[PDB]
Amino acid sequence: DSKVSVTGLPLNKGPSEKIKRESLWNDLKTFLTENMTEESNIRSTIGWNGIDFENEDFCSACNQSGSFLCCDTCPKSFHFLCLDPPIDPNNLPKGDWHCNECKFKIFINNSMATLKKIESNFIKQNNNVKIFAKLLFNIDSHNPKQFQLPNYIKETFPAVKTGSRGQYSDENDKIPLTDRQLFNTSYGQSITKLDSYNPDTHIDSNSGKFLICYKCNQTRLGSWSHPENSRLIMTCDYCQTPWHLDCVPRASFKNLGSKWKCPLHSPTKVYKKIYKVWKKQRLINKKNQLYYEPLQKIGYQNNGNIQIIPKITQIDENSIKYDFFDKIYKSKMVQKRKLFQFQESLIDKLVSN
Amino acid sequence: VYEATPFDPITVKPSDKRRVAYFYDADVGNYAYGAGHPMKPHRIRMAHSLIMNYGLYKKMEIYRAKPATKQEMCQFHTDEYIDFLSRVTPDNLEMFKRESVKFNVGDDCPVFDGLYEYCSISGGGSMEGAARLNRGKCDVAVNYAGGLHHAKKSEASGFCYLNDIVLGIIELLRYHPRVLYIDIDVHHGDGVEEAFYTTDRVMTCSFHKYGEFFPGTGELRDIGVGAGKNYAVNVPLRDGIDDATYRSVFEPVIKKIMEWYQPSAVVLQCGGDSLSGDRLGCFNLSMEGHANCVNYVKSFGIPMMVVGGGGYTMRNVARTWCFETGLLNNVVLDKDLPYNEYYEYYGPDYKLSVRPSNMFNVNTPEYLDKVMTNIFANLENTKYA
Amino acid sequence: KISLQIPIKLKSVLVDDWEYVTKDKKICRLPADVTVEMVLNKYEHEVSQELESPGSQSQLSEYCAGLKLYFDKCLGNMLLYRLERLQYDELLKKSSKDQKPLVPIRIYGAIHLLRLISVLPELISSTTMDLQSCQLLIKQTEDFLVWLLMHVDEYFNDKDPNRSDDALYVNTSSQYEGVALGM
Amino acid sequence: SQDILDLDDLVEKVDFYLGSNKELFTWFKNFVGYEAFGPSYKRLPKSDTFMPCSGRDDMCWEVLNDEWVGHPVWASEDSGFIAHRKNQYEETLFKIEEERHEYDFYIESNLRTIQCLETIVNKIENMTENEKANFKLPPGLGHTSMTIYKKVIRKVYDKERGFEIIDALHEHPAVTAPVVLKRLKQKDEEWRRAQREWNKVWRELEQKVFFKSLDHLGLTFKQADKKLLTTKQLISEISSIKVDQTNKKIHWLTPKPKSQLDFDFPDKNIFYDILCLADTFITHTTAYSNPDKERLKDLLKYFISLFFSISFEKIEESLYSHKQNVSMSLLDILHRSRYQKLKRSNGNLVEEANSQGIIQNRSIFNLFANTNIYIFFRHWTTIYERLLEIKQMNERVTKEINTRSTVTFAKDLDLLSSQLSEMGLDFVGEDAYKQVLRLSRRLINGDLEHQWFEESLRQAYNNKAFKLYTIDKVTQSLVKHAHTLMTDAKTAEIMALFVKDRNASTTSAKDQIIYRLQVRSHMSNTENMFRIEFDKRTLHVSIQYIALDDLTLKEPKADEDKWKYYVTSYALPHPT
Ligand SMILES: [Zn+2]
Ligand SMILES: [Zn+2]
Ligand SMILES: [Zn+2]
Ligand SMILES: [Zn+2]
Ligand SMILES: [Zn+2]
Repeated sequence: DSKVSVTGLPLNKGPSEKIKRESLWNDLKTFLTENMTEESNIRSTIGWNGIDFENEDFCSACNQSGSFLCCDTCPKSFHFLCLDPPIDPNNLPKGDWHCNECKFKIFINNSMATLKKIESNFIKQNNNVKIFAKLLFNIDSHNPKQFQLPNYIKETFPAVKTGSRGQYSDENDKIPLTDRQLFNTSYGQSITKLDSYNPDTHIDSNSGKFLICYKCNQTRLGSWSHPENSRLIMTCDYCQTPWHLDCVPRASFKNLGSKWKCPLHSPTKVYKKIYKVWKKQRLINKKNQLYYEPLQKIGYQNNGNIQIIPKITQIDENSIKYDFFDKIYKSKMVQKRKLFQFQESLIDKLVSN
Repeated sequence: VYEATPFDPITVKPSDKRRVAYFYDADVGNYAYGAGHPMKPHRIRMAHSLIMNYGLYKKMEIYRAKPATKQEMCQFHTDEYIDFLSRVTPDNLEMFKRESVKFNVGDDCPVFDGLYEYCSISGGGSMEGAARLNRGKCDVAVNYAGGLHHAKKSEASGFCYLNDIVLGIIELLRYHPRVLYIDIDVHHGDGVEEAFYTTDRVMTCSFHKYGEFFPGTGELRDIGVGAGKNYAVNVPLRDGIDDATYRSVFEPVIKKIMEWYQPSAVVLQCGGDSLSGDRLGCFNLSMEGHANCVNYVKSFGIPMMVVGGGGYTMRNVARTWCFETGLLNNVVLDKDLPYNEYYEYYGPDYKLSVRPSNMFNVNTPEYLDKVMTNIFANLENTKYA
Repeated sequence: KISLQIPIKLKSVLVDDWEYVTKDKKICRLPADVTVEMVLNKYEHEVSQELESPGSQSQLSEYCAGLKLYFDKCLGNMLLYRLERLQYDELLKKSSKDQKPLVPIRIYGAIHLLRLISVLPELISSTTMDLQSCQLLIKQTEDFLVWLLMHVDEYFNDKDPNRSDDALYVNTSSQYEGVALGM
Repeated sequence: SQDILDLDDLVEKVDFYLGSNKELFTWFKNFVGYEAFGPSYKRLPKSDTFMPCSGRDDMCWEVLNDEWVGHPVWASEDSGFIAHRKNQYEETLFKIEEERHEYDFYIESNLRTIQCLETIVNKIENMTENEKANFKLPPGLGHTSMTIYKKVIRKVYDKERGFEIIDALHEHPAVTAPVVLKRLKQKDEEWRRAQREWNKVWRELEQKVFFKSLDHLGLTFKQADKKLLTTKQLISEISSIKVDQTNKKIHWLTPKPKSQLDFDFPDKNIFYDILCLADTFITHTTAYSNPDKERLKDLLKYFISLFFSISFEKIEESLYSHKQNVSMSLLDILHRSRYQKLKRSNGNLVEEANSQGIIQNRSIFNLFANTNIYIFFRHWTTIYERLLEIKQMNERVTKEINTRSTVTFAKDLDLLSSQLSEMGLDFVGEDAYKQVLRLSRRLINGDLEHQWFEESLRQAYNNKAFKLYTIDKVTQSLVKHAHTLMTDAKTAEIMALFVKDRNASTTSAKDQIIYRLQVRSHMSNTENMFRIEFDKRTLHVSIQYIALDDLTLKEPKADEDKWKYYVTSYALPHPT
């Protein structure tokens, strides 16, 4: 039928001489079946019947790509949920559709006199809300858009940055793998997941010493004439204390989504389960944070927002020592008194018999 | 609790006898996927030929299950999803530009045509297999066409458009109290697990590779919520696992499950991407290392079904399923392949053997010891059924 | 350039909303328990109980009516993230089903009104309003923000909707992301 | 302590700090008196768990699960799903099976529609002309599959014209069925001929790439023996075991860690085979001169005989028998002048500390070595271990090669690879290990290319014997380091002292101390020291890293031996 397929030529054609040159050196029993299969309809449910201006390729309301309805007088394009009202793509507006901007402009006929007249009339009508008259008029004058927080709220917190599409990126996002575009090219097969390689993985790079595991205290390197005695050291992203994938029971190299956090970070959320919520606030930098070293250190409560020194409230080791031992001894006395109330009620009910 | 032990060759149990049933629809293979993407029903024709040429058809009954209707499909899915599937086709895709996004049926896993037909064939196969298992007609049902665990309730991900595993499991659960699903596919069958997360009549056990790997789900802590706590058993492994390692992990976990949970019906998913050399799967199992799992499950002697699954290299999966159907008939097949229409697929040795690679087994005994200890601690709570 | 001084805790609330309605893929459960009608009414009532001068109470009720009308005229146009619009649209459709028009003041919670306030500096910067009126409105909204900072433990508590119920937020399904986010 | 963190949660969070210390943490346990748990599933509000779901009965609400959702975009953190590598040869082996799938698809589909058209024509033929006039075919043509025939027709009939012929056949079968059947038959025959004439090449290109794509650790072994065999990594492994031993010694409950490296040598003949390999290499090698060549051979033979307690006459007779079936003291060797001349010629406490401990009938020997002797012994152990692996697999490999029932039906159609049987590299049913040795020798001398040797070892040893791919480069290395013991004067004198100690059958502790001190006098303080402790009864070798202030011999078990060691090391003017 003459149309080329994956093989390079028509399907009803043998190999060319170039391929066979550069690729060379120089009764059955399933005839049956229509005789043995007999249908099964033993199932329980067998009762069931059964000017030429080019439009923009970004949605001007959220700056993303997709399928968008355009205006006939302005090159702005809008997704079908980013309209007022959001126009259902099943029922498109018959005729030329215009955006809110162009609709306003054509209704005013581009004459500023009619604009000021209608504005004056509108502000006259709703006298009860005279503070908002100007903006209550101006709401119907511009195209819709999605809600992006103003910069003066994203710039109050430094550990909070807007992603590539306007997404929360709270510094716990790992990194894009830039030379993992270089990874699709790669070297050969010593790939990301680090199979069969710990010369420069069980070894601290800048120092030159050994990346020990906090739980076994030995970098198990084995030998590379006996490579079944390695243990896959990975270094955390916050503390940098390296663990074996057998001490932190995880079996993977976290490489794509988040930053790995050792079991040596306290919480960052609790769920006390009796289910009360966080005790660790945000990091309010721009140098507007209140550090307050208290004048009472042994019975403070103050937050779970501690900072340790030799409103975030500073504290010292001995204060925490004393608070912890206070908790322990108060709790011990509480348990003792509970057992004592139990025993006195018991002996009273016993002599009652 | 892990203990490395050598691999004894597979042997047929003398007393364990059973009649099986092999469901095959002569059209399953006719529908190609769009352009050389990993799945193709074609690997169900090839396998069949071997099962015919080995003279195995005299050891069992070969049936043809009549296709599932929308009424039986909807026992898991939602109507809008089924209606969309019923009417879509490469010609009328642009008409459903919203639906294809809501249901994810026109994306990376696109619709060839016969889509509804092939899905109905697989569903009917699985359901009639479960029904014949229920009616006491046989003890094993073999359907290499089903096994689509990846499909969600109102969307298809990873090619499993219709989740016929769940339809068949419900058909089984119309009689049987407890059903045990054993997934030995390299991937995680998130469809089935999600579809039975909060129940105690269905216990899933998925031996899957974990890591930054599809579907990205199936940690060791995914143990089911609500009434289904301690009734989902995930075994996350790493690359290169081999015959002796996989055997020493599978045998004790499965023996404990069958000792405490004590299922009355088993559904074994014998997907072929967990083999060495497969297009996607990153394990290094051998053909006998795979069939050992089926032999061990069969050793228990309870009602059992064998379903297909993945498998993106047709030759290894065909030979594997042939050896599996052979072992299920209590016959260790000769490793020399008889003549079949697809002889020239299995070069250059033209033998039944699949050969593992020297891939480095990365599952250290300490990791598997900790994993199996966690899993036994979890299973301590399923003693009372 | 007109400037507004939001309390820091309300800035933290707005940033946590930015978190939830973005890549945690949450939306606000609607119709929220405490809407903008009820919030602005209670604020106007409590502050009028303190206001002695008649002109002060008149300005209070005037600003409150104006803010309710800006909610009605702004929630749809500029106060919804891209992820949420479908929800709003769905409700809009349901309105056309029951022939009861949609006015957001009675449905949407305080967080979208706080978003409106957050944008209000730029809105007033797009005006031709006189300086004293702009400053009066700014002072009124700042008194409101101080009231809100006192009541931010009755209004803006978090509940982790994955485990109990009825939180200030709820999760979306895969179809919701498919249609709303990536149409 | 501010009642924000539960108690059991505190114990758990502290275990990751003090669980490494059982005493601290058990005292902590005694002193303190001590939903989504799966991180992938969400919960949806119970107002979207209400969907039509046409035919769900009461059971599939009681058993199934609609609340909790999971998706591979939430558990992937919106960006992820890394994949395996799948080297290029496997991609070239996948393209072929995809081609086969395509051709088989079209062949079987054309056949399945041809049979339908054939039965339709057969049924329409025997009817009367009047019945043929109004005979119509319903959608599906009486078949259970509605789409396959439409697909094949639209493939062969120009999809627009495909639809034309489809409706023309539905409305007018008696006139359209025969011509379309003939067209499909012609196309099918052409496709089958093309299929076989292409199917030759599929097998041709599968053979040469099949084994080369089931073992590609054997390309992470031409760079993992040229990068991980350097001296840096060689000392880094042993220093790593040293660091582990030190930082675990801090844990007193950890027993005294053993020696750094342990090697065992049960089979001695492999030494003869390694000596044969070295002989052939230096004979072929043009980098060293003939007198230096003989010096190298003699040093290797004599060092092996002396260290491993093998009689020199036995090694000579073994090398002689090896040379058949293929068709002077060490001090004189270390001294170049002697070699050339001979080759042209043809208190009371200290008294008790020194009297107790003199080992009679010396069975355990020691050697103190700088970097060079250690690297040489490492090369030797690496080669011996690889050859021992092969010689332990030899029996099973021979038995397996003896059962290769070659399909002659494929051999006559030249379907099986005779190329490795053409060059004689095929493993005949004889002994395998000797064939490995012969092939390695042939490669060393230049008789056989590297790739053919590699593929021979790959087809005979399917995936287990890739290690020997560098059996040339390692040998060249070992011999080269032997050349160090002939030119490095300090290492030559260290070897001389080793021979002096080894020929002695009796020694005391002070003898070992003066030995270590005379050896350390030869090296600076910047160089390291390794002690090779050989046990003649078990043929074991224990290599120990030497801390510059550590002891010469292993730490004694008895405090009396400890005091004797202290006093005898104190009696010498050297710092203890
Ligand atoms: Zn948009
Ligand atoms: Zn416009
Ligand atoms: Zn460890
Ligand atoms: Zn860490
Ligand atoms: Zn899979």
